[PDB]
Amino acid sequence: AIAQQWAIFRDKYFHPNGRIIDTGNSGESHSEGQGYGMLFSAAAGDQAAFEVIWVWARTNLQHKDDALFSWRYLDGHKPPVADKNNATDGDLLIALALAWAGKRWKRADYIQDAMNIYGDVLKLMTKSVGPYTVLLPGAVGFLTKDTVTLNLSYYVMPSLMQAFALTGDAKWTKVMGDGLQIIAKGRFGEWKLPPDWLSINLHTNAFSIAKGWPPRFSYDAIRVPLYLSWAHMLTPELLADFSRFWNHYGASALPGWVDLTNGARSPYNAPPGYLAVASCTGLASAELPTLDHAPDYYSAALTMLAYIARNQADLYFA
Repeated sequence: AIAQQWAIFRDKYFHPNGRIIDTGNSGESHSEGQGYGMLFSAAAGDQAAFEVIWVWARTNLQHKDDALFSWRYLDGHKPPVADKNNATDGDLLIALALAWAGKRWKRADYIQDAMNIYGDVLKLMTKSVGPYTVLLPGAVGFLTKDTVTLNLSYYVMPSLMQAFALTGDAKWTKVMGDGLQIIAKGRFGEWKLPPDWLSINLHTNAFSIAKGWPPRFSYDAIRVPLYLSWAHMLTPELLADFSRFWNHYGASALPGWVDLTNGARSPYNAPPGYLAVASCTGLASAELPTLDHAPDYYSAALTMLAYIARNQADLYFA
Protein backbone atom coordinates (compact mmCIF):
# COMPACT_ATOMS: atom_id res chain seq x y z
CA ALA A 1 0.00 0.00 0.00
CA ILE A 2 1.36 3.35 -1.12
CA ALA A 3 1.21 5.22 2.19
CA GLN A 4 3.18 2.47 3.93
CA GLN A 5 5.80 2.24 1.18
CA TRP A 6 6.17 6.04 1.17
CA ALA A 7 6.77 5.96 4.93
CA ILE A 8 9.77 3.67 4.35
CA PHE A 9 11.10 5.83 1.49
CA ARG A 10 10.60 8.96 3.58
CA ASP A 11 12.40 7.51 6.60
CA LYS A 12 15.44 6.64 4.46
CA TYR A 13 15.79 9.59 2.08
CA PHE A 14 13.67 12.57 3.23
CA HIS A 15 15.15 15.39 5.31
CA PRO A 16 13.11 17.99 7.25
CA ASN A 17 14.34 20.87 5.05
CA GLY A 18 12.64 19.20 2.07
CA ARG A 19 15.71 17.61 0.45
CA ILE A 20 15.61 14.10 -0.98
CA ILE A 21 19.10 12.60 -0.63
CA ASP A 22 20.43 9.17 -1.59
CA THR A 23 22.41 7.85 1.37
CA GLY A 24 25.00 6.41 -1.04
CA ASN A 25 25.45 9.71 -2.90
CA SER A 26 25.01 11.90 0.16
CA GLY A 27 26.36 15.14 -1.28
CA GLU A 28 23.70 15.92 -3.86
CA SER A 29 20.04 16.44 -4.55
CA HIS A 30 18.57 16.27 -8.06
CA SER A 31 15.48 17.66 -9.75
CA GLU A 32 14.46 14.06 -10.49
CA GLY A 33 14.79 13.19 -6.80
CA GLN A 34 12.77 16.16 -5.61
CA GLY A 35 10.23 15.19 -8.25
CA TYR A 36 10.01 11.65 -6.89
CA GLY A 37 9.59 12.96 -3.34
CA MET A 38 6.81 15.28 -4.48
CA LEU A 39 5.10 12.60 -6.59
CA PHE A 40 5.24 9.91 -3.88
CA SER A 41 4.08 12.26 -1.10
CA ALA A 42 1.20 13.52 -3.27
CA ALA A 43 0.14 9.94 -4.08
CA ALA A 44 0.45 8.93 -0.40
CA GLY A 45 -1.42 12.01 0.87
CA ASP A 46 1.46 13.39 2.97
CA GLN A 47 0.92 17.12 2.55
CA ALA A 48 3.39 18.20 5.25
CA ALA A 49 6.16 16.43 3.36
CA PHE A 50 4.99 17.58 -0.09
CA GLU A 51 4.92 21.23 0.99
CA VAL A 52 8.55 21.33 2.17
CA ILE A 53 9.91 19.23 -0.73
CA TRP A 54 8.34 21.62 -3.24
CA VAL A 55 9.44 24.78 -1.39
CA TRP A 56 13.01 23.46 -1.30
CA ALA A 57 12.99 22.64 -5.03
CA ARG A 58 11.42 25.97 -6.01
CA THR A 59 13.83 27.95 -3.82
CA ASN A 60 17.04 26.16 -4.75
CA LEU A 61 16.60 24.61 -8.22
CA GLN A 62 13.95 26.51 -10.20
CA HIS A 63 15.32 28.93 -12.79
CA LYS A 64 14.99 32.70 -12.56
CA ASP A 65 14.12 33.30 -16.24
CA ASP A 66 11.98 30.21 -16.91
CA ALA A 67 10.09 27.57 -14.93
CA LEU A 68 12.47 24.66 -15.57
CA PHE A 69 14.88 23.33 -12.92
CA SER A 70 18.62 23.12 -12.62
CA TRP A 71 19.33 19.41 -12.48
CA ARG A 72 21.55 19.26 -9.37
CA TYR A 73 22.43 20.85 -6.04
CA LEU A 74 26.02 19.87 -5.14
CA ASP A 75 26.87 20.24 -1.45
CA GLY A 76 30.05 22.21 -0.86
CA HIS A 77 30.33 23.48 -4.42
CA LYS A 78 30.46 27.26 -4.66
CA PRO A 79 27.82 27.96 -5.59
CA PRO A 80 25.94 24.71 -5.00
CA VAL A 81 23.76 25.02 -8.12
CA ALA A 82 26.46 26.07 -10.58
CA ASP A 83 25.29 24.02 -13.60
CA LYS A 84 22.00 25.48 -14.83
CA ASN A 85 21.30 22.66 -17.31
CA ASN A 86 17.93 20.97 -16.77
CA ALA A 87 16.79 17.36 -17.01
CA THR A 88 13.43 17.15 -18.72
CA ASP A 89 12.30 14.09 -16.76
CA GLY A 90 12.80 16.00 -13.51
CA ASP A 91 10.83 18.94 -14.90
CA LEU A 92 7.97 16.62 -15.96
CA LEU A 93 7.91 14.68 -12.67
CA ILE A 94 7.72 17.88 -10.60
CA ALA A 95 4.94 19.21 -12.84
CA LEU A 96 2.91 15.98 -12.58
CA ALA A 97 3.29 16.00 -8.78
CA LEU A 98 2.10 19.63 -8.59
CA ALA A 99 -0.91 18.77 -10.76
CA TRP A 100 -1.81 15.86 -8.48
CA ALA A 101 -1.27 17.89 -5.30
CA GLY A 102 -3.28 20.82 -6.64
CA LYS A 103 -6.17 18.54 -7.52
CA ARG A 104 -6.23 16.46 -4.33
CA TRP A 105 -5.75 19.40 -1.92
CA LYS A 106 -7.75 21.97 -3.96
CA ARG A 107 -4.71 24.25 -4.33
CA ALA A 108 -5.02 26.43 -7.42
CA ASP A 109 -1.48 27.74 -6.91
CA TYR A 110 -0.06 24.23 -7.36
CA ILE A 111 -2.01 23.88 -10.62
CA GLN A 112 -0.60 27.20 -11.83
CA ASP A 113 2.90 26.05 -10.86
CA ALA A 114 2.42 22.89 -12.93
CA MET A 115 1.09 24.83 -15.92
CA ASN A 116 4.08 27.20 -15.81
CA ILE A 117 6.49 24.24 -15.97
CA TYR A 118 4.55 22.49 -18.73
CA GLY A 119 4.42 25.70 -20.75
CA ASP A 120 8.20 26.03 -20.64
CA VAL A 121 8.82 22.34 -21.45
CA LEU A 122 6.67 22.75 -24.56
CA LYS A 123 8.32 26.06 -25.50
CA LEU A 124 11.98 25.30 -24.71
CA MET A 125 12.35 21.48 -24.84
CA THR A 126 10.60 20.56 -28.09
CA LYS A 127 12.18 20.61 -31.53
CA SER A 128 11.07 19.76 -35.06
CA VAL A 129 13.19 16.81 -36.28
CA GLY A 130 12.33 15.27 -39.63
CA PRO A 131 8.61 14.43 -39.51
CA TYR A 132 8.50 14.60 -35.68
CA THR A 133 8.25 17.01 -32.80
CA VAL A 134 10.68 15.60 -30.23
CA LEU A 135 11.19 16.11 -26.50
CA LEU A 136 14.79 17.15 -25.72
CA PRO A 137 16.40 15.71 -22.55
CA GLY A 138 17.92 19.07 -21.55
CA ALA A 139 19.06 22.44 -22.81
CA VAL A 140 22.79 21.74 -23.19
CA GLY A 141 24.69 18.77 -24.63
CA PHE A 142 21.97 16.96 -26.62
CA LEU A 143 21.42 19.00 -29.80
CA THR A 144 23.94 19.89 -32.49
CA LYS A 145 23.48 21.05 -36.07
CA ASP A 146 23.90 17.40 -37.16
CA THR A 147 22.20 15.19 -34.55
CA VAL A 148 19.74 15.18 -31.70
CA THR A 149 20.13 12.88 -28.68
CA LEU A 150 16.93 11.72 -27.01
CA ASN A 151 16.37 9.83 -23.79
CA LEU A 152 13.17 7.86 -24.39
CA SER A 153 12.72 7.32 -20.64
CA TYR A 154 12.26 11.08 -20.27
CA TYR A 155 8.89 10.70 -22.04
CA VAL A 156 7.11 10.57 -18.70
CA MET A 157 3.89 9.66 -20.46
CA PRO A 158 1.41 10.20 -17.55
CA SER A 159 2.86 13.70 -17.17
CA LEU A 160 2.40 14.50 -20.87
CA MET A 161 -1.19 13.26 -20.59
CA GLN A 162 -1.72 15.52 -17.58
CA ALA A 163 -0.34 18.50 -19.52
CA PHE A 164 -2.90 17.88 -22.27
CA ALA A 165 -5.70 17.53 -19.71
CA LEU A 166 -4.76 20.90 -18.16
CA THR A 167 -4.20 22.92 -21.36
CA GLY A 168 -6.07 21.30 -24.24
CA ASP A 169 -3.02 22.14 -26.40
CA ALA A 170 -2.91 19.78 -29.40
CA LYS A 171 0.90 20.09 -29.53
CA TRP A 172 1.01 17.81 -26.48
CA THR A 173 -0.93 15.22 -28.49
CA LYS A 174 1.65 15.53 -31.28
CA VAL A 175 4.58 15.15 -28.87
CA MET A 176 3.04 12.01 -27.35
CA GLY A 177 2.09 10.49 -30.71
CA ASP A 178 5.46 11.18 -32.30
CA GLY A 179 7.08 9.78 -29.15
CA LEU A 180 5.24 6.48 -29.64
CA GLN A 181 6.39 6.41 -33.27
CA ILE A 182 9.99 7.08 -32.22
CA ILE A 183 9.88 4.38 -29.52
CA ALA A 184 8.46 1.83 -31.96
CA LYS A 185 11.24 2.52 -34.48
CA GLY A 186 14.19 3.19 -32.17
CA ARG A 187 14.67 -0.38 -30.98
CA PHE A 188 17.81 -2.41 -31.42
CA GLY A 189 19.43 -5.78 -31.07
CA GLU A 190 18.14 -9.32 -30.81
CA TRP A 191 15.56 -8.31 -28.15
CA LYS A 192 14.34 -5.19 -30.01
CA LEU A 193 14.81 -2.96 -26.96
CA PRO A 194 14.97 0.83 -26.69
CA PRO A 195 18.37 2.29 -25.77
CA ASP A 196 19.13 4.49 -22.80
CA TRP A 197 20.14 7.16 -25.37
CA LEU A 198 18.91 7.43 -28.98
CA SER A 199 20.39 9.54 -31.78
CA ILE A 200 18.45 10.92 -34.78
CA ASN A 201 20.49 12.40 -37.63
CA LEU A 202 19.07 15.81 -38.49
CA HIS A 203 20.16 15.62 -42.14
CA THR A 204 18.81 12.12 -42.97
CA ASN A 205 16.37 11.10 -40.17
CA ALA A 206 18.38 7.90 -39.62
CA PHE A 207 18.13 6.40 -36.11
CA SER A 208 21.06 5.02 -34.13
CA ILE A 209 22.26 4.31 -30.61
CA ALA A 210 23.79 7.54 -29.35
CA LYS A 211 27.53 7.91 -28.96
CA GLY A 212 28.78 9.14 -25.58
CA TRP A 213 27.27 6.39 -23.39
CA PRO A 214 27.54 2.58 -23.46
CA PRO A 215 25.11 1.22 -26.09
CA ARG A 216 22.77 -0.46 -23.63
CA PHE A 217 19.24 -0.97 -22.40
CA SER A 218 19.77 -0.30 -18.70
CA TYR A 219 19.03 2.07 -15.87
CA ASP A 220 17.31 4.73 -17.97
CA ALA A 221 15.52 2.61 -20.55
CA ILE A 222 13.90 0.35 -18.01
CA ARG A 223 11.43 3.16 -17.33
CA VAL A 224 10.12 3.01 -20.88
CA PRO A 225 7.94 -0.09 -20.61
CA LEU A 226 6.68 1.20 -17.24
CA TYR A 227 5.59 4.63 -18.54
CA LEU A 228 3.99 3.10 -21.66
CA SER A 229 2.06 0.57 -19.57
CA TRP A 230 1.01 3.20 -17.01
CA ALA A 231 -0.31 5.49 -19.78
CA HIS A 232 -2.12 2.60 -21.59
CA MET A 233 0.11 3.13 -24.63
CA LEU A 234 1.93 -0.24 -24.69
CA THR A 235 0.96 -1.92 -27.97
CA PRO A 236 0.50 -5.70 -28.28
CA GLU A 237 3.67 -5.89 -30.41
CA LEU A 238 5.78 -4.14 -27.78
CA LEU A 239 4.27 -6.00 -24.82
CA ALA A 240 5.09 -9.30 -26.54
CA ASP A 241 8.69 -8.20 -27.16
CA PHE A 242 9.24 -7.10 -23.56
CA SER A 243 7.57 -10.29 -22.30
CA ARG A 244 9.92 -12.47 -24.37
CA PHE A 245 12.88 -10.59 -22.91
CA TRP A 246 11.85 -10.83 -19.24
CA ASN A 247 10.92 -14.50 -19.51
CA HIS A 248 14.17 -15.50 -21.25
CA TYR A 249 16.15 -14.43 -18.18
CA GLY A 250 13.55 -15.08 -15.50
CA ALA A 251 12.62 -13.31 -12.28
CA SER A 252 15.79 -14.51 -10.51
CA ALA A 253 18.28 -13.34 -13.17
CA LEU A 254 17.10 -10.16 -14.89
CA PRO A 255 20.20 -8.35 -16.18
CA GLY A 256 21.16 -4.89 -14.98
CA TRP A 257 22.16 -4.03 -18.53
CA VAL A 258 22.10 -5.59 -21.99
CA ASP A 259 24.38 -4.38 -24.81
CA LEU A 260 22.22 -3.71 -27.87
CA THR A 261 25.06 -4.28 -30.37
CA ASN A 262 26.17 -7.77 -29.29
CA GLY A 263 23.68 -9.11 -26.75
CA ALA A 264 26.16 -9.21 -23.86
CA ARG A 265 24.58 -8.84 -20.43
CA SER A 266 25.92 -7.50 -17.16
CA PRO A 267 27.46 -10.30 -15.07
CA TYR A 268 25.40 -9.11 -12.11
CA ASN A 269 21.62 -9.08 -11.88
CA ALA A 270 19.32 -6.07 -11.76
CA PRO A 271 17.96 -4.60 -8.53
CA PRO A 272 14.38 -5.39 -7.42
CA GLY A 273 13.04 -2.27 -9.11
CA TYR A 274 13.54 -3.95 -12.48
CA LEU A 275 11.50 -6.90 -11.27
CA ALA A 276 8.77 -4.43 -10.31
CA VAL A 277 8.75 -3.08 -13.89
CA ALA A 278 8.84 -6.58 -15.43
CA SER A 279 5.93 -7.71 -13.27
CA CYS A 280 3.84 -4.87 -14.75
CA THR A 281 4.87 -5.65 -18.37
CA GLY A 282 4.63 -9.39 -19.02
CA LEU A 283 6.84 -11.29 -16.62
CA ALA A 284 5.46 -14.64 -15.47
CA SER A 285 4.15 -14.56 -12.91
CA ALA A 286 3.82 -11.00 -11.66
CA GLU A 287 3.56 -9.33 -6.19
CA LEU A 288 5.64 -6.15 -5.95
CA PRO A 289 8.87 -5.99 -4.01
CA THR A 290 8.76 -3.95 -0.82
CA LEU A 291 10.98 -1.03 0.06
CA ASP A 292 12.25 -2.51 3.32
CA HIS A 293 14.32 -4.84 1.08
CA ALA A 294 15.50 -2.19 -1.39
CA PRO A 295 19.30 -2.46 -1.87
CA ASP A 296 19.70 1.22 -2.78
CA TYR A 297 17.95 4.49 -3.55
CA TYR A 298 17.70 3.82 -7.29
CA SER A 299 15.83 0.57 -6.75
CA ALA A 300 13.56 2.06 -4.08
CA ALA A 301 12.44 4.93 -6.32
CA LEU A 302 11.79 2.63 -9.28
CA THR A 303 9.78 0.24 -7.09
CA MET A 304 7.70 3.16 -5.77
CA LEU A 305 6.99 4.26 -9.36
CA ALA A 306 5.69 0.74 -10.02
CA TYR A 307 3.34 0.94 -6.99
CA ILE A 308 1.97 4.24 -8.32
CA ALA A 309 1.51 2.80 -11.82
CA ARG A 310 -0.23 -0.34 -10.52
CA ASN A 311 -2.75 1.89 -8.70
CA GLN A 312 -4.27 -0.96 -6.69
CA ALA A 313 -6.26 1.56 -4.63
CA ASP A 314 -7.81 2.93 -7.86
CA LEU A 315 -7.13 6.60 -7.11
CA TYR A 316 -7.48 9.21 -9.83
CA PHE A 317 -6.55 12.81 -9.24
CA ALA A 318 -8.97 15.23 -10.87
